Amino acid sequence: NFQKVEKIGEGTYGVVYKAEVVALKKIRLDTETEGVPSTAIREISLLKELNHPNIVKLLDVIHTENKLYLVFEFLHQDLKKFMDASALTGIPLPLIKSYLFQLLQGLAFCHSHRVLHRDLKPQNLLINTEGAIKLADFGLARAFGVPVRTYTHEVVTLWYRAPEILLGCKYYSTAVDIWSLGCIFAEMVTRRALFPGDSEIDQLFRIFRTLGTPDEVVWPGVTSMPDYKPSFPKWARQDFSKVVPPLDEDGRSLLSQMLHYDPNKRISAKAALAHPFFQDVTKPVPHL
Amino acid sequence: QRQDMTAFFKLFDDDLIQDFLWMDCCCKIADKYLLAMTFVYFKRAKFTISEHTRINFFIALYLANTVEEDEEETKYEIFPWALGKNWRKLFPNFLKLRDQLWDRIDYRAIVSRRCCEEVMAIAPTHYIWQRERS
Repeated sequence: NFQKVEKIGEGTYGVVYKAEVVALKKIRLDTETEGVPSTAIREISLLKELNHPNIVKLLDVIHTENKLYLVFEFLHQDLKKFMDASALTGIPLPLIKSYLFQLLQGLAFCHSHRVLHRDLKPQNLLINTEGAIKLADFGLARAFGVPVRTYTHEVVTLWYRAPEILLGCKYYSTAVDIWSLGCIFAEMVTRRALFPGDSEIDQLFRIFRTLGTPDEVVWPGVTSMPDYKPSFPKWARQDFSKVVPPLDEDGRSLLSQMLHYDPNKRISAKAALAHPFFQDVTKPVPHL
Repeated sequence: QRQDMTAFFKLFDDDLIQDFLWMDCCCKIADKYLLAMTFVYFKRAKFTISEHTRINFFIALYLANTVEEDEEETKYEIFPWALGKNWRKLFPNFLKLRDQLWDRIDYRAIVSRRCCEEVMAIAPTHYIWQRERS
């Protein structure tokens, strides 16, 4: 082993310390059982088969009888503490475009390897000092290759939760991940969260207010969804001058396809890389 | 590939195992694919002919459900069959056995669909492979 330098954070997942510099993650065992959480198992089992420059690298796994440490590569800070620090100065478009580009590459790698992330929040995206952004925290992630599996609707903080899950429909994949980045895409430009709801019904209403209340010409099977009710107030759609002003019209275009109501006509990851929004894409270094 | 695949199937000649499948009508914990994954786990864990005990079968099946099934409660019904009717205080030990099997396979618990099909192709007309889910 080596020596811990500082405690970065502490949540339900466990405790991450900063300890060559590595991120030392201790996993919190179950109360009744003294056993490894299902989430911890998925995260490690997945990260043991995912090797990509835009995905956090699992370096080692220390298993003992009462402890379990996960050694990751160290990245200096997450995206949200970065967005907060740029909240006034702004985030330069070349860096935004660079970040979104990298995020889509890591995501396309996952979806082509049949893996859902199911937690694409700003706080789960780590950045370093050389212009790179990587996906992390695969605790709610899973593979979707095997047919007829049971899925859940506890997946991601409401703010980045796709409407298909909020309306309680079963059988969802990859589309929901793209929705989350769509939200992060907007949150990088305007510097503030796009759909900040306090409940599931509220989250839907914030989405409806911004993107218009869904039709069956926009979303073919929207009215036969388990948690749809005709009571839903019908709002007109605002468009992305009034919603996300600093975006050009190739920018608004990609964003509109990322926030498409119909999951089946929602834009994919590999495809999003080939959008005309990435010709001038470079790799600028950020200010930390 | 292997020829000696029944290293796995003589588990399905056992009395309580055959009843365990009978309990699971619609294959919510012992799906045809989950039964394929448990074999994958067996050879990844490099199990000898000695180690094909039913307790090892159950910790392997529980692991498969842990990885591939989001509904966490359903897989709990393995505890009685694997521990007895004092399972309510024995299952922490069961779960700990799972953690070493997961350790033994070097944490490689993810099994692709195509890899399941491969083990289902050696003897595809066995009755455990007609445990489809609808």
